Amino acid sequence: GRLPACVVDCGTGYTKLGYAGNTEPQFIIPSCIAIKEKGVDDLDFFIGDEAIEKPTYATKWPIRHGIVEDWDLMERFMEQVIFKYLRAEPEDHYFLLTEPPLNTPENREYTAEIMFESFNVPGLYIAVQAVLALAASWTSRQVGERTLTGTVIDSGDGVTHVIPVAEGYVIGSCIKHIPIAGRDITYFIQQLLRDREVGIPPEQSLETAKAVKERYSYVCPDLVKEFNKYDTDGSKWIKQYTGINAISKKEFSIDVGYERFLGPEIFFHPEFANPDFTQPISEVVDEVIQNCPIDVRRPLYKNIVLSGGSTMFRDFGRRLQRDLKRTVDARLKLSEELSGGRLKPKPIDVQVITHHMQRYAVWFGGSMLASTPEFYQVCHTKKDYEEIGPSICRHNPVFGV
Amino acid sequence: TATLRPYLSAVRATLQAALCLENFSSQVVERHNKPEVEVRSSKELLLQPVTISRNEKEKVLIEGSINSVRVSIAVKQADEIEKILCHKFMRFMMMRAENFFILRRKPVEGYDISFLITNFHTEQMYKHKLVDFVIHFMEEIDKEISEMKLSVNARARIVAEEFLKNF
Amino acid sequence: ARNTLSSRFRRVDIDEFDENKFVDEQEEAAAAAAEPGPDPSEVDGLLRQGDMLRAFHAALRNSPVNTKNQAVKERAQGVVLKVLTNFKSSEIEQAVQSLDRNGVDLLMKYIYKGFEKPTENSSAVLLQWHEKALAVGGLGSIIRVLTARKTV
Amino acid sequence: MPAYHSSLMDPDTKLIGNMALLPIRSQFKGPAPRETKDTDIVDEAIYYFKANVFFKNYEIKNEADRTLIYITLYISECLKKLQKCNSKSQGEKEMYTLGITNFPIPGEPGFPLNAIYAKPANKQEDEVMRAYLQQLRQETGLRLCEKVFDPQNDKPSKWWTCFVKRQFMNKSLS
Amino acid sequence: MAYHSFLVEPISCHAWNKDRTQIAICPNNHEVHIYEKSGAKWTKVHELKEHNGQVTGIDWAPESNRIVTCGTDRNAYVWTLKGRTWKPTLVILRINRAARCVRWAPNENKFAVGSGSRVISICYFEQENDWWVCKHIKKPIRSTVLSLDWHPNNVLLAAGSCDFKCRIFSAYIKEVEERPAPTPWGSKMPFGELMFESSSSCGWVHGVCFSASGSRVAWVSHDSTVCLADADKKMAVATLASETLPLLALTFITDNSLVAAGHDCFPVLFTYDAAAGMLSFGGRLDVPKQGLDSLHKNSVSQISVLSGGKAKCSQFCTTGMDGGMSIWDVKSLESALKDLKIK
Amino acid sequence: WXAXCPA
Amino acid sequence: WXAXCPA
Amino acid sequence: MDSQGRKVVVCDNGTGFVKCGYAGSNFPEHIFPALVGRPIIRSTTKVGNIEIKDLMVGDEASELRSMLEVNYPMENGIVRNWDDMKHLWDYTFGPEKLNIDTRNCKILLTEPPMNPTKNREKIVEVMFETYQFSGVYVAIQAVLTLYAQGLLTGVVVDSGDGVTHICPVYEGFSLPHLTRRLDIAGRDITRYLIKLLLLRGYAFNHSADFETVRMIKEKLCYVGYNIEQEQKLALETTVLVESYTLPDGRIIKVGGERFEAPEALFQPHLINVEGVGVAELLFNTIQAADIDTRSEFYKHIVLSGGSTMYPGLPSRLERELKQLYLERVLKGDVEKLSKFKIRIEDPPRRKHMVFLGGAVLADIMKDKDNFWMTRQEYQEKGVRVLEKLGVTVR
Ligand SMILES: Nc1ncnc2c1ncn2[C@@H]1O[C@H](COP(=O)(O)OP(=O)(O)O)[C@@H](O)[C@H]1O
Ligand SMILES: Nc1ncnc2c1ncn2[C@@H]1O[C@H](COP(=O)(O)OP(=O)(O)O)[C@@H](O)[C@H]1O
Ligand SMILES: [Mg+2]
Ligand SMILES: [Mg+2]
Repeated sequence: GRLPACVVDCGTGYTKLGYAGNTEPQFIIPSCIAIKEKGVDDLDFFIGDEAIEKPTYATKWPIRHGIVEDWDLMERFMEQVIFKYLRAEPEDHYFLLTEPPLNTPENREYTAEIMFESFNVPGLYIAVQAVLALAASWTSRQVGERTLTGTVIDSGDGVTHVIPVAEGYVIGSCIKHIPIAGRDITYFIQQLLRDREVGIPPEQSLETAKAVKERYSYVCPDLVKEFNKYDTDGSKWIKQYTGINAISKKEFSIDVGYERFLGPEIFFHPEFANPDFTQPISEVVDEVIQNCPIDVRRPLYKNIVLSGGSTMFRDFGRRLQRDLKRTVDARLKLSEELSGGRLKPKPIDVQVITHHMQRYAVWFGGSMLASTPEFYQVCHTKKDYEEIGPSICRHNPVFGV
Repeated sequence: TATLRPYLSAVRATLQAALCLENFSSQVVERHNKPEVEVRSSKELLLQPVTISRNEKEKVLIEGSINSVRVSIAVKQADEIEKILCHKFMRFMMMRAENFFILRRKPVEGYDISFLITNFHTEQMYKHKLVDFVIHFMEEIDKEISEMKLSVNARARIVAEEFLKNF
Repeated sequence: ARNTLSSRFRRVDIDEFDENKFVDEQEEAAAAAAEPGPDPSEVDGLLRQGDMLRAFHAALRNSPVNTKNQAVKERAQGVVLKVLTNFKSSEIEQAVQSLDRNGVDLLMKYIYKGFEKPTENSSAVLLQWHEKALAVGGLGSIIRVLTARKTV
Repeated sequence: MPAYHSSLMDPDTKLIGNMALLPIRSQFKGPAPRETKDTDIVDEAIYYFKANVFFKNYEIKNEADRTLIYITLYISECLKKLQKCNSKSQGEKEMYTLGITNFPIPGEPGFPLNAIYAKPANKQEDEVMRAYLQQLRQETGLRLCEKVFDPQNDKPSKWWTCFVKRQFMNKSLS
Repeated sequence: MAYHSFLVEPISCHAWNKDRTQIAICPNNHEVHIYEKSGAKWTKVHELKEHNGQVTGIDWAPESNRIVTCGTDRNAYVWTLKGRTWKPTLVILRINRAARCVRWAPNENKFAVGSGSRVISICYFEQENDWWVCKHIKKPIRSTVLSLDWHPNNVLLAAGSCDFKCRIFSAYIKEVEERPAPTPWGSKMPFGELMFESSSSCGWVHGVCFSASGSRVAWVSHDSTVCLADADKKMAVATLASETLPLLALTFITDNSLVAAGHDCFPVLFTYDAAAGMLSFGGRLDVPKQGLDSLHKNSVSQISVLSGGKAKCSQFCTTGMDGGMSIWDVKSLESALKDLKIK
Repeated sequence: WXAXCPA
Repeated sequence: WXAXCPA
Repeated sequence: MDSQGRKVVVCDNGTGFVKCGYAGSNFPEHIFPALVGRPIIRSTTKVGNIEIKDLMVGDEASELRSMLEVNYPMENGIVRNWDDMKHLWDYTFGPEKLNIDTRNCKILLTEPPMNPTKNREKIVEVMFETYQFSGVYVAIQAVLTLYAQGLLTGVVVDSGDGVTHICPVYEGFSLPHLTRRLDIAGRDITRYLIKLLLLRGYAFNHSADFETVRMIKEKLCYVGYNIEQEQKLALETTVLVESYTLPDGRIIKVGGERFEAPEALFQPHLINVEGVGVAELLFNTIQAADIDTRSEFYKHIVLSGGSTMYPGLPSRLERELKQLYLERVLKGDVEKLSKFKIRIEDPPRRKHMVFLGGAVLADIMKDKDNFWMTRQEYQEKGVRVLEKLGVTVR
């Protein structure tokens, strides 16, 4: 009968597939591709979970900071996503893809140049990732009490973004884009352990750092006070992680210490990893909002939506909601002093919510969308491509003209 | 359908004639410095176009100027499978036009590829080597297509065997 | 972002109605009466008897460069281009060497015009002509085709 | 956010060069006045050591920061020698020998921060500097040995010898 | 036949002092770098930094020791050496587009700037305000001006343009000089009078130089056609169409012979015989070097006369896009080429 | 500024 | 307006 | 220098660059940026050769910004940090620049229009107490832009680093009800050029790297006469792509970021600014004026400041105005446009006209006593000395 649309959120770490109308994706696979190490030999490849285990194949990660770097592989990564996993005849199903805000236009052009010419799709919509994550939260919210106005923090593996949304419209010229994400946290734990805990095989340092990050890590109120708690009372704060070697099948054990709070700290002290960035995320959010119009500053502080897998850290919003309320209650205090102290202005109600769906938040906002009829109007079309060309998909809301 | 040695000998001579260039500030906008062959605001600074051709299909067009040259080229496309492979090849050569400094991101209408050579390339790059790239292009492009036509045909056999073998 | 004011004033182009545009000059004396060019009967009667080298100079003696009309130019091109195509490949160096400088330049002008619209075998010949005229006239002959403001 | 700076500076605190000749609680002898409080410029720099070696930008607000930066650079010299020690008694003997060593001072080569440090102009101020630092180089080492060594085994801890490769920014007193 | 590569990028313009002890190049930027000749070496002594744009013309007045510059920023600056540093002095050109050439006058009381504004600006000094005010000559011209040279009378001016012509104008400024003496070019020489306009209308005029006598002027074009007008012979023009790439600059070494250089990457010589009334190719000057076969590995844009003036020159300089400056010795070429003759 | 804009 | 004042 | 030998000084005290000099000067003595830099330690940089003071200022800071945390005291014409602004004035009056004695000199200053009053009162409070200048005057940036041009009638356009203001004058009669300010200038462009370079992967987050992008802007960026023609060049060719080498040796490449960044002066919505550009604002300022004065404003549009030095700005400005004249005045009559007389004074010395005009008004009024404001007057009256200028303060 009438067929639903295909939805694909190709992220740095993990890739989210499925068809519209559904609540959770049909597949969630790493954004990896295993190749051998002319003719039909370019088809000897595997992607996803079928790529890690392959011994005689080389695993490649074609996506960095949300952008694609090798379109020779991503054109092979997408022809298994369609013909193996989804099993879709692309000439029938429309498509919804996702980009980060700072995706170059030439990457949007080569995307559409691939889908429309190679795969011959009849439609395509390249949406912004974190914007779809806000529509998902509104379903958790009461019906009718939907807050169209909200701020979004979407941090995954590649890059972190702060995107305000006011009355449904995206304030694109105030977006910020922090390059710190779950890959920088992982390589920082992968560093601390190489210095202290030798005995981790080099092939299993990454596997060991994600495991520490996902399980043991957390967020601290103050940094230097945690170092003392780990030193003065070490039995309570130092955990232990037993792994398994893949060659000898013998166990290896380590002690998990300062890397429990030091990884996530780079959200707030990003000069730990990247010296080209110093501002915390608690301050990036204040500049995003204070650069927005004066009327939608209060509703944006009151709905700050954490999305992405690298916001699952324990006590992430509790500190962000606290670093802001310090910053917001002072600014109002200073104005009250310069004016003359005659009016005590109303305080601002900061609120940082962390909604139930994070591993497939962006996909869900793409499935709700694609299941509408409005999607089939804004979708660029095969006809429009033949006439106007691949520059039909050149523009994004982050810029004008 | 004439011969290849004289064709490249004519083109090579016309190019040396047209890469006699110098810097030139604009006289329609305050302090711009554009290639006049592209903007075409000052007719006096535009030399004549001259064409070279082995035949109806293959040809070259050198649109010169005081500070720019434009070298459009038409390649021979006997069959449809060669029209495709040449169209894609230029797209993948234009996409890297920031690395081919003498290249246009789109071709002139009626032609398959177009170069653009400013007075800053001759000052920086070796003028006589840029010509040798245009000439080397025009005699290798025919070989690099048939090598793909033969590579498509070889792939089509394996895709047939890997289906019929299972019967 | 986006703007919400009328931005239609930036679409009209005022530079079209300009007074500083360049104006090249033409021969006033030729606008009334054009140069007759090489008459076909002159060259043709010399082609019937096979006197190519003299039909050659007859076509380069007359040339409607000063004429603003394009048909007489086109008729003139078809005449000389008819002549060059009928030559014997061994006789071309014999003919090119006879010409003075100012005829070699006018020849190379007509050569780069034959490449615009070729017949089946109009261009394998003109490439041989191009080799000889270049051996005599050098690159400076071509430059007087590019810089030439008055077409043949 | 910014790194951890020194809170102890007060206008009554003397200046040597462009550093802060701050009080120190030590049995060693030098130009440093003796402190009564339970916190000093040393106990601070040892509190803030593990955290300040991860930062990559440090803004010098006052002169006491120039005294903290020195210690934080010398603590990375203690740990290079202490990780090789098998007993605290062996460390106290190695921490003595290191403080006696005449490291560079503000003004001469070897010192990594010659630009943002003020050399001594007169010779008397030179002799005070070389004896103030040597009073820090000795009480710092003496106080690390209480912390580095796990009393269960009386041998160095992996929680301190992991910071051997972490210089302050990337500087070193050598 | 020297070759000192000052840099790898072009040299838009150059000028020598009186002693030929110092040189002022523009290394393809907004700066003028003054180099001094220390023995067999070259050392930089000064750097002039006032332009908001690239420089296209420099001239050095030998007596006053006052350098003048013109650049794409629609500016000019007259520099005076006060103590150890050069200080500029402002200029009012009143041009809406960029400048392309500048030449000091013989008597050093004025200079002329040729611009893309379809004008020429005759500049003189004004101590009332310390400015250099300018007057315009834009009656026949219709496009950019590329080169200029002054007549020895300190009044008449030649100008090569992209209008395919080499006009000659009268740059008479009443406030600073008296009316001139007559000339074979004409008696009626008020300010802004077209004395002689060439006939050829094909190719851009790149270079222009007056003869030491003042009665002969030659001009080079992109049509590979050198030319020469003689006033004694009723302003008749003699061409010599070349069979190589064009030339970009010329100069009279004598009253009869010239030296040109350009895109062929070497100098050549041209001989004039007023008896016959034509020019003749005096052969390539520099011997083919034992791809390019010369010292200048790119084009040449400016040629200048160091020693002997235009009356009879012993050394001339070439300055090119290859970041090079080659001094030539005329008699050494006479000796090294026994066939070569300089008339 | 004090109100509106920063300065 | 058309002349005088805007409207 | 006046009759009494007292040097007469002119300081612009701009938001991005200071322009200090003496009266009658045809150039300025020193032109240096208005920044103050304190030392800092960074792991990437290693230098121990040059002494770094605790307070570096001006050219010796911007040159050594790699080892500094620079900070601009002034923003959008308004002064934020006085303690860093006095350290700049000292450098401006000290042995490194204008080694003068303040107690025996006269000073002329400038403030932009429709600024707060406490920013003017606090400057005068500082010149008579801290430096104790003998005579002070606070001029209008517009009127000075005319003195240098030699005029009495002309609409001024003065765009700098923080402020872009428009002030019409007619025969010396101020019309402050027509003064307008656009909130866009060379600093709001320099931010937009970073936000564009971020797409290519180049990150300039630090305070020192802000200056590095200014130099990238001053060199490459320009204005497009017809923005459609420029977009064809960037889509069809790759000639706009230039290269800039940074102090750390890393090379970058800049293309369509050259005409897109300064287009925010004419399409200001690209930086989240609601309103109209410098052309449609200059045309609407004139159309507010009295109908008889409009004819002489079009003839005497005067530019100034260093944000008007984008290659192609006056030509672009002449174009957009004639499009509006055709569309709203003439209602679409191309034939009448030939009679429309417009002249945009774009002299290449328009970078410093607010200073040159201050040299001109000082040399004209150096030797008068009813013009300046004396230390004695400030001791007696206080900030009410400004009533000589007509500024109502108490
Ligand atoms: N409980 C957890 N705590 C912290 N991080 C987690 C947790 N669970 C998953 N993650 C991280 O989420 C990251 C992926 O985020 P996601 O946005 O879903 O994909 P992508 O980053 O590719 O868009 C992984 O790098 C993973 O380590
Ligand atoms: N060549 C140039 N092109 C574009 N802008 C320039 C150029 N040179 C300087 N500028 C700009 O001029 C501004 C300074 O203008 P000015 O009015 O002199 O100072 P202020 O803004 O402090 O009043 C700087 O912000 C700088 O960005
Ligand atoms: Mg994601
Ligand atoms: Mg200003």
